Amino acid sequence: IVGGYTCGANTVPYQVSLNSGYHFCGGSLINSQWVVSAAHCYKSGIQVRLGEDNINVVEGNEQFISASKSIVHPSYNSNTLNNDIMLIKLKSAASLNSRVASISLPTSCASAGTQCLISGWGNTKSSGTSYPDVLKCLKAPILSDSSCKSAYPGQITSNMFCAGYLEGGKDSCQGDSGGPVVCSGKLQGIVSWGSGCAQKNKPGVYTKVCNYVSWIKQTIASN
Ligand SMILES: NCc1cccc(-n2cccc2)c1
Ligand SMILES: [Ca+2]
Repeated sequence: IVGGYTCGANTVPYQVSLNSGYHFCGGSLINSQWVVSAAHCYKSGIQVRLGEDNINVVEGNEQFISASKSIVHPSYNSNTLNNDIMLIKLKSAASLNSRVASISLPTSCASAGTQCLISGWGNTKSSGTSYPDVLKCLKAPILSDSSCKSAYPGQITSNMFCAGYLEGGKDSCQGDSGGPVVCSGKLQGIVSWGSGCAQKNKPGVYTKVCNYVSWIKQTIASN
């Protein structure tokens, strides 16, 4: 997250870190057994880390649970990033508490202008590279479809939305992918892509989670 703030330990209790020897992507806990992330984050051998603040130090609220399976969306295209969503099942259920909690799925799609909280452990600089160890947060609005399309001609599908600031300065970034965009207490987005970070006229692009609720629920119901 570029241009954000330190969230505070365990203030974003549905945020998980995906670890394969190291943090590589975020995710969102949606019930005790399942995490939502980005399909472009798929790999084998994922360990889900819950209850994290400083991802380099054991601080006492973590739960580390290996994935028993990953399910990438049936229509994910890694060239266009259309349908950039996957589900990850935990080998055992998380212990839910005030610091490890699931985020409800939306009932309807959020509108442009709605305020959202975007979070992750990604790079904090537009130019060059500095990772944070503690979780970062950014409040940002959803942008109109028309401005998202004008920002990225030929590349915004009906499964994507933009959020952030056309002026630049404040955006998600590398290492935040797969993490949450929460608006009015529901998961509306997944950190997906953009062109650099925090550049003028290049806001972040997010998977539109409200399009996937019926796939999510029916996949969980049979896996
Ligand atoms: N600024 C949005 C965004 C989201 C997620 C990743 C990236 N990114 C990856 C490499 C460089 C930037 C950007
Ligand atoms: Ca930790």
